[PDB]
Amino acid sequence: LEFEASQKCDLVTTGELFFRSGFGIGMRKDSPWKQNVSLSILKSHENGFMEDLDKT
Amino acid sequence: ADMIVAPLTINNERAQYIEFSKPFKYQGLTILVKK
Amino acid sequence: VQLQESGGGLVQAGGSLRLSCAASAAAAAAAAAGWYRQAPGKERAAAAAAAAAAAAAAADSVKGRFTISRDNAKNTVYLQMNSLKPEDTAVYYCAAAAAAAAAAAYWGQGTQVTVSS
Amino acid sequence: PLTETCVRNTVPCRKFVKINNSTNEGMNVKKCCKGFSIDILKKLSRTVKFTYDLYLVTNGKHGKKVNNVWNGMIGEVVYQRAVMAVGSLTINEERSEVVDFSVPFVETGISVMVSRQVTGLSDKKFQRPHDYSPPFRFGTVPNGSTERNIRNNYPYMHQYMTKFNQKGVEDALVSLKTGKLDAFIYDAAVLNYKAGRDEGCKLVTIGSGYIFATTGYGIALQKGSPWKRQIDLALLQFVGDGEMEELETLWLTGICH
Ligand SMILES: *[C@@H]1O[C@H](CO)[C@@H](O[C@@H]2O[C@H](CO)[C@@H](O)[C@H](O)[C@H]2NC(C)=O)[C@H](O)[C@H]1NC(C)=O
Ligand SMILES: *[C@@H]1O[C@H](CO)[C@@H](O)[C@H](O)[C@H]1NC(C)=O
Repeated sequence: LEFEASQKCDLVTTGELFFRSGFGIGMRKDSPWKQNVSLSILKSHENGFMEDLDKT
Repeated sequence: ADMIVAPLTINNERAQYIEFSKPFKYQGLTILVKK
Repeated sequence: VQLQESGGGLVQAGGSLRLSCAASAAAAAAAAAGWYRQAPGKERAAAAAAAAAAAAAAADSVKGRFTISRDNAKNTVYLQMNSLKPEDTAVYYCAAAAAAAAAAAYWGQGTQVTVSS
Repeated sequence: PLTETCVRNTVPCRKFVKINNSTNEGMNVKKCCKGFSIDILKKLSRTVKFTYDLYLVTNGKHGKKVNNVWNGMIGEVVYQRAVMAVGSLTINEERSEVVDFSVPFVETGISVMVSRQVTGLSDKKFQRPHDYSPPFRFGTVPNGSTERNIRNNYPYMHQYMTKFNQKGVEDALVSLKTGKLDAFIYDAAVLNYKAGRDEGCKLVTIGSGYIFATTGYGIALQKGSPWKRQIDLALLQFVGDGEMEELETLWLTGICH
């Protein structure tokens, strides 16, 4: 909604966030990929490529 | 399939079966009005 | 409380030994037992541990050379060590902590283990 | 001292001491402790049926992996000192390498605090102190979590930070107020609090709550323990029930808000 309001003008959002959550990838239980993907995503976030893509 | 890469919210109803790990972008809830 | 360590000697490289530390107490179920090593010129280092629950942690440095065991019936923890290397030459120590007490760091006289050709 | 205890809704905890002048003895003195992070487990352990005791830290503040050895709560857990570990703990790449972490419950990161003139980590002012004006200073508490992260990307700033290192927290803020420093760097989850419960609202964070390297706070447990599934599911459940907001309000007040 924030991005849509930024792009499509004349629309505004009212009120502060009344909830907290997070977005994330999902895998089927007991899958091998989970440990490494979780380990690597943190390193990527620390590096800043995720931060750089945001402004883009 | 064996993975999902989409803006998925993490909640109790999903955490029972599929293990979502290490959130990469935090977000909340808002409301839209015309102005 | 007071403990007592023993089991050292001289053994050729690749050999084995059985070190042991023991103490007297009526509550012996609940004590962390840890092994410490301190060579000349180096700080004291952890080697092996045993938890109250019954889990075993081994240091990655010399992992696989030795093994730990505790007897709940008899108040003694003995360390079985195998495949000796010259890097292990030091004086090993035993210790306990928690379940009451204060001034918590307990150190025996010391047992020197020598590995050489 | 009215009854040698403290009021209900507070958990006792056995703080160690380094004795008096190290002459002898050293008394394990019972002194109850409270706060935010402790309150969450008190309500948490009413649905998982725990029995618990607390004892505070001995040496260091958080921890650092130096000379291939650890000390701190992270050092405590890796050597099985306690199955659980709570408090102010920061999730990061190095920490998760050796010990597992749960799902975070509060968002945070790093930020800068100044008195009463720059844009952030790319600001040209932070790049080099070779400007016309005399050099200014940084807070950057050593032996921390940010410092290891700060070393990772670009070094030349940190060697500048080596010359001037602050101590504690309260000691840093007064030094900024007097004018000994000019740019305090630390994690945002506490700087917003200190700026809030303050006098005159003279201290603020740059921008509209600008944040760098967003990160979460959580509870770390021993690797491979069966507690993992239960502690994760229960912690997520309270978030849905609208409990974090209520507990946040009591211990996160806004005077400048
Ligand atoms: C997670 O990733 C690491 C990346 O190093 C894997 O470690 C490698 O695993 C392969 C086979 O699984 C070995 O051939 C390599 O020698 C390992 N590398 C090192 C440096 O030891 C690890 O196996 C992966 N695990 C899972 C579950 O995906
Ligand atoms: C911080 O690091 C310095 C490095 O020399 C050390 O002397 C000091 O004791 C440390 N302080 C801590 C860990 O609180």
